[PDB]
Amino acid sequence: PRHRAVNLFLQGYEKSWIETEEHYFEDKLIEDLAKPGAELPEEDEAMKRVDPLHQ
Amino acid sequence: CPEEIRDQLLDFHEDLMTHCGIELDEDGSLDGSNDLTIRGRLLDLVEKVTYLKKSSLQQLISETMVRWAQESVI
Repeated sequence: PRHRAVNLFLQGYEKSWIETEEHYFEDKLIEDLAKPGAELPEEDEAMKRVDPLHQ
Repeated sequence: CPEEIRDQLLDFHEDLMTHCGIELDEDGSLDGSNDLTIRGRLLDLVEKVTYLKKSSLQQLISETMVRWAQESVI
C-alpha cells in the first residue's frame, strides 16, 4: 500500500467509460429545462421575456 | 531449469511484458472484467459511486437556480 497508480487507473476508467454516457445524458436535460414555463411573469409589460439562455 | 519451460521462461513470455512495465503497464493491462475475482467488486464500486449522490441537494440547487434565473433579468 505505497503506490498511487491505482488512483490514476481509476481516473482513466472514469474519464473513459462513464464520461461518454454522462456527456450523452447531461446535455439534453439542461436544454429541456431551459424553458420550463412554470413561472408566468404576471406583469403588464411588453418586454416579452424568452429564456434565461438569452441572458 | 527455469520455472516454466513452455516456450522460453513462462506462459506467453510473462517476463517480457512484466519487467517492461509494473507501475503503468501492469495497471493498464486490466482492460476490463473477467480477469480475476476482484473485477466484479471493482465494477460494483464504480456503479456505486455514480448514483449522482448529494441527489436531493443537487436537484434543490438546480431548482432554486432556475427559479432565480427565471423570475427576472439579473
